[PDB]
Formats: sequence, C-alpha cells, structure tokens
Amino acid sequence: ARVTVQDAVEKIGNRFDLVLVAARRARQMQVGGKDPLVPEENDKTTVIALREIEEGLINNQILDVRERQEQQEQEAAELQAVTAIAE
Amino acid sequence: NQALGKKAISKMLNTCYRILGLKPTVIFADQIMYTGFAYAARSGASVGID
Repeated sequence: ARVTVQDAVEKIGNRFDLVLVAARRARQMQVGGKDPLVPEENDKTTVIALREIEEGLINNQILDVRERQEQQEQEAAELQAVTAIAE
Repeated sequence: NQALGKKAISKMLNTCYRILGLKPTVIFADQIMYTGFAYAARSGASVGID
C-alpha cells in the first residue's frame, strides 16, 4: 500500500528522477516485461514500482544494468538462432 | 499545555513537521481533524441571542 513517496524520494534524491524511474520500471512490469521484486499486494503497477524503489531494489543504475544484461542474452540467443537457421 | 487556539495549532503542526518529518505529520493532521471534530460536537457550542 502507498500514501506518500517521501522515502522513495529519499532513495532517488530528486522527486523528478523518481517519477521517470518509477515509470520505466512500471511500464516494464505492466506490458509483458517482468514481474515484481516486492510481493505484489493487489497494487497497481506504479505503486509496485514505488514499493520496489523504497526497498533500494530499483534505481536508474539497476535498470541500466538489467537492460544491458537483457541485450546481451538477446545477442547470444539471436546469434545461436541465425546459426541454427543456416543449416 | 496551553489553551491551543488556531495559531498554536498551526505551529504545533509546523513543529511536528520540522522535528519528525512528512508521514508522521500527515497522520498527525488527520488525527487532529478527527479529534477536533469529535470534541466540537461533544461541546455543543452554539450561539444564542443572549
């Protein structure tokens, strides 16, 4: 549950970066991207994103690291797939 | 421990905000409103021509 973002802002110390970060993470979890890191409690995706931010489980750095990992697994699978389609 | 008029209330809220922070102050404001309504009713303060 969520009523204030004071601690979330305490983590990402901007309240303007916080919105952009939470929107990124929430669009991830909303379109078929991912699954929450904090146990969802019948919360909507934005509030889940905030609850994750508060725990220090999400920030800009975390998201970029995760994204580059995703791209690299993408490269690995895609090269293997083209190789398979060859033979 | 005073007679707690309007100004005193507002500065009490301000001091709570400066000492504790946002969340406790918001809960505080809600509690103040509830309890102030409750005892305003209990009082039955009215106004008559006398």
